[PDB]
Amino acid sequence: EKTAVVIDLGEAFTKCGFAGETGPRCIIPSVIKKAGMPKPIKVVQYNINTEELYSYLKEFIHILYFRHLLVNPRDRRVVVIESVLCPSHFRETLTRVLFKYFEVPSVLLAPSHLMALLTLGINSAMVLDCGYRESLVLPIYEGIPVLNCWGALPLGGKALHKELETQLLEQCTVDTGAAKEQSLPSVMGSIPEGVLEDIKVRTCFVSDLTRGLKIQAAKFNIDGNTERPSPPPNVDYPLDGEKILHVLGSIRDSVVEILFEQDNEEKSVATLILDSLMQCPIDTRKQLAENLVIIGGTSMLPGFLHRLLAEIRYLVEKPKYKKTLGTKTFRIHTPPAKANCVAWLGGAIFGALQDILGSRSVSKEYYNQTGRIPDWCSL
Amino acid sequence: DVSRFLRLYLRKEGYDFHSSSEFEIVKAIKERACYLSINPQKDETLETEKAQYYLPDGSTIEIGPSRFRAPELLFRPDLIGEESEGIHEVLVFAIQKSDMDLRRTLFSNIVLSGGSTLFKGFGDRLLSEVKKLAPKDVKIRISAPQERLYSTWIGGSILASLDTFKKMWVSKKEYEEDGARSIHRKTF
Amino acid sequence: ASLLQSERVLYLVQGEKKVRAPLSQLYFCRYCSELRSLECVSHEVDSHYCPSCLENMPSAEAKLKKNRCANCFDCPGCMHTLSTRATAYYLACGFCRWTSRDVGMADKSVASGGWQEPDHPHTQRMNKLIEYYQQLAQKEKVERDRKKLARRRNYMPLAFSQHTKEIKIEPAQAVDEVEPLPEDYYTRPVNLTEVTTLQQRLLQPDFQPICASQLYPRHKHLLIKRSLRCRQCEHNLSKPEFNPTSIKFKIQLVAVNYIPEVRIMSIPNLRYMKESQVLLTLTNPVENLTHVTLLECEEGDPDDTNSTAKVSVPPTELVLAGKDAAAEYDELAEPQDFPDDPDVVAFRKANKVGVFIKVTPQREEGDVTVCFKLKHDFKNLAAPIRPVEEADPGAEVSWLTQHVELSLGP
Amino acid sequence: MELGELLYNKSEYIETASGNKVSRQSVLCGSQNIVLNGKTIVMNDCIIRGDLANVRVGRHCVVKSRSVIRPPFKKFSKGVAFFPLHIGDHVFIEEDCVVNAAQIGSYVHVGKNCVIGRRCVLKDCCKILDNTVLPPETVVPPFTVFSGCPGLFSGELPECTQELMIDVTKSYYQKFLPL
Ligand SMILES: Nc1ncnc2c1ncn2[C@@H]1O[C@H](COP(=O)(O)OP(=O)(O)O)[C@@H](O)[C@H]1O
Ligand SMILES: Nc1ncnc2c1ncn2[C@@H]1O[C@H](COP(=O)(O)OP(=O)(O)O)[C@@H](O)[C@H]1O
Ligand SMILES: [Zn+2]
Ligand SMILES: [Zn+2]
Ligand SMILES: [Zn+2]
Repeated sequence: EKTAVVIDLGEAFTKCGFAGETGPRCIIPSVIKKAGMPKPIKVVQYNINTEELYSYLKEFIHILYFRHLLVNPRDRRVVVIESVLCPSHFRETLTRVLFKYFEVPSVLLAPSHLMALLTLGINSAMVLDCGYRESLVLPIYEGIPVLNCWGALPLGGKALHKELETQLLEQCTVDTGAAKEQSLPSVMGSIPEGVLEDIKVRTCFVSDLTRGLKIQAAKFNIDGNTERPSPPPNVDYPLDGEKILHVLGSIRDSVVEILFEQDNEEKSVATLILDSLMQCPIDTRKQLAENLVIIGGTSMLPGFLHRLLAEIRYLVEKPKYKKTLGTKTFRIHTPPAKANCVAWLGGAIFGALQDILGSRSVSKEYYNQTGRIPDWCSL
Repeated sequence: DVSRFLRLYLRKEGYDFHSSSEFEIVKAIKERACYLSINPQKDETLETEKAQYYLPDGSTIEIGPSRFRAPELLFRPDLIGEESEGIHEVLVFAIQKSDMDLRRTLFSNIVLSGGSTLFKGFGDRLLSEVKKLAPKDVKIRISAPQERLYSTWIGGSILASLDTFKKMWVSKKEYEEDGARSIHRKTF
Repeated sequence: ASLLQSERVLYLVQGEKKVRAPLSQLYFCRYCSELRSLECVSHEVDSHYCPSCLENMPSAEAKLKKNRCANCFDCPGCMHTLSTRATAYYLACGFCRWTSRDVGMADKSVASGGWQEPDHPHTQRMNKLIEYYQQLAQKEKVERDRKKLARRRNYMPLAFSQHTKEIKIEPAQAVDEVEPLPEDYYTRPVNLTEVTTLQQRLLQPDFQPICASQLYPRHKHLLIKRSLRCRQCEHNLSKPEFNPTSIKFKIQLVAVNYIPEVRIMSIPNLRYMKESQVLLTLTNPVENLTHVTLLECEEGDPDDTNSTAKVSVPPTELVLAGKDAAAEYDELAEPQDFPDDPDVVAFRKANKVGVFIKVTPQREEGDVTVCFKLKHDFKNLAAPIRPVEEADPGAEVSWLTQHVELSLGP
Repeated sequence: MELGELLYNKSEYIETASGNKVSRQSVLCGSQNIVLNGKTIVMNDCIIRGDLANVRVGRHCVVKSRSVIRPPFKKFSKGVAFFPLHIGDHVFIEEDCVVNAAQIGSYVHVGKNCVIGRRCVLKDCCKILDNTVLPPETVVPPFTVFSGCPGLFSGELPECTQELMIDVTKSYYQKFLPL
């Protein structure tokens, strides 16, 4: 047998490499540069025609299997990591591309949350997945994902990128280099997603709960006269060479707060753990609480894990969660690989198990015969 | 719970309804378009029409297989992973728990009430699911009224009108003197 | 290819998936009679090589070395192949002036041998987890095998004989409080030079560092030498074992090297009417062809069609002479002079014939597109023949129709 | 334009000798060391300096206007000297292009206003796109396209370059005639 390849198709970035390795070999933006198109189209797009999606995935998988990885597709197996409740037609297409065009031996559709649990070694743990599109949580108890007690909110990368763009356009101060030393607002109508992502990573950080709670009430201005903490210094960011955008200190520590803002509904990234944990079985409560896992690149943002764990323990004392989750000890697990590449590492650890892989995985001979991929929906 | 599970399957079709306001239109989608198949396995293998539903904003959504495999979780709650008996089971178990002499008459007089019986082909499925669990060659009549949603109130409206109701209710002065039990003891 | 706009006039492929591609990109399948696209054909892996120091590495060595060259390095700041400079060696880039001294890597006495990448921090924990799950997976295999052979036997679990060292990993300890964000981040100027961008962060995925001083230079990525193999046909084309510093094909096969290539020599007016002159060069030494067909009526995907090209011309026998010929060396009677065709045929040079197509532009608003079918006598040589030993009359008789789609500038 | 190469009428003033045509406008300071064996074209306002050079060009070589081919200086501890470059057979240098390259391979299409760095080797059957910067001491493999300010692998070329490029350079030469 040969070392099975692991792919993990995401909206922002795709993880790729081989099984039984310390981390992924290639990690790249999930896009393709088609002739005529100035900006490259995104390879994973939900709610489009199958033929157009088929062509994009055919183009992308080709780049992964030749330019990034150097190996024959037909020779060795595949371990496709994809999140639970991934759209039906997308997963059906992705398999149909691998089985028909590339003619792979067998694909294994592992849920990202159960794979993240294997990397630690613990059999039972709560898993939060703060991705690009949606920040999803799914309790895993001793190998069994509990779909009953699922939770998701659109407070990921996309929702954060959009919030940054909005704030920058309000307090817009750019030095074009054409008598634009004076503050010039909205010279460009929209900012490209590639720039916004680079600003987010380098400039913006996650504030402490004490400082963050003041920032929330400050921008609200709820019958108070200038009750904001002192912001960090303003950082100057180059746009397309000559144009120098002066990023305000307030924007850096306020952009993140949309994730941890209550917004009346009581629906934050913090609340989603406690909302799910309260809905879980009464016996499983204390085991899941003690074993928390924080995957996804959105949680890589500096000082996110401290704010989350703090915001949890504050929301615990709130009267809604005070009865059930009152006297619970919330402890976070530190996975071996980085927060972005926890999902991938599980699939590699699973891919190394040649004996179990072949049995669980769906063979091409079965797919060609039936034409029915197994899912958590009815058969 | 059927509205909650439909939201999950709608995300599996690729339409998110994250907001608490957006949960209300999932309840509207359920109430508008969700039919209970007599055989669930045959309808899954059959290619769906993907019937379009129109949202408040004006946008269209193709529901497809989520339409029929959402309200199925009433009759089979183990599928999602909820430890319960099921709607067909609780009806039969309630009759079987009662004395042997009454079982035949209780099967012969079943009444559907509430809004979560108005699902298209609910009576058709329940009749079939009850028959296989119930004893052979027993007459099973599931007598649904036309006003199932408003049946519970109409009953109270009739009960209230009767002169016997005058005796049944607890007066304000009675509650002050008797104590807390007054409401509980007069209930039945 | 690019200078002349090959991405204009396209040839169609037959099969499940229909594709419009330039003849330059397409390949002709000789085993059968059907040209197929780079998309349609299946791809293989032959050889790996470094783009800087062109060294053909074997497949086994690549797996050990993780598809990388040991000697060559790529800079982390910008993506370019580094160069060894002395004073006793330091690694430096030409485009950006990033040095190995900047991040604080010590200079090596030996040139290539000294340089290395640090070991992965969670490599020991990795192997322990694999071996735990490997032992645990092996138990499930034995359980699944024992269960399966019991079902195959169909003895209803008949007890003939008596039924029925452990590896235990310790699960990772959960920290009570994770390390808070350092108070430096509050009230400190952020230099965008010091912190690293996402692109250069993600190129080092094993321990993607925020600071630049931590970010080490990764080994240069090895490139691939593609070999094409079809569904119906077996072989198609391939490359030598010394693809480094070589432009030779072990088996040369391409649509331009069999099917007669069409090119628009002259472009007329685009104002509702014109007469366009197109050339039809042959590639084969001796053959015959014809551009008679008008692509039928609503058949063979003529949806792109936005004009009515007549091309009402009978077959014209053209031949290629693989030799350095002079300007009008000799005038052949039967090939050239006999079919004079002054209205139809524009000019007839060596391996060249100009043809006037009567297009009908401005049927839509703009972007004029013409569909026409081209026929050719394909000397397939499918049957066993050594230097054309067999007559190959039935092969030559075979008329292959390629649905061409020419797109005028507009 | 649509596969077919277009007409370009040259003026009377041009040095036509043994097939090799060289525009009189274009200075080539150092005529001794530079050598043009084949039927080469050098367009007006182009530079081929003899700064200790040995500039050998192809059979059907083409250099469009405002374009420079200068040899690079090798920073050697023994002796600092200008390395003699060798332009390959059937080489097409595009307009306004800068070339400080040592050993340019045969059957290559160098793009418009693209700066090739010092001591840069190019292997045969490659293509550099327009507005691109190849840094000093870089190599580009066959059947490749290098682009961007970094100057890195963008993709692969068509398989038939060796056969195709011949038609391009020879057609341009044949089509390029006096008025
Ligand atoms: N190392 C990092 N540091 C900070 N932010 C990151 C990092 N890596 C990714 N991100 C951000 O977090 C997101 C993570 O998305 P990812 O989990 O890769 O995608 P998906 O959820 O589709 O699998 C990215 O879109 C990016 O904005
Ligand atoms: N026409 C309908 N079709 C399907 N489901 C319906 C329909 N009308 C109501 N429902 C469901 O039943 C619910 C109404 O329950 P209801 O009968 O009011 O309960 P109760 O008896 O406690 O008052 C709605 O919220 C909806 O989920
Ligand atoms: Zn074939
Ligand atoms: Zn190398
Ligand atoms: Zn660099």
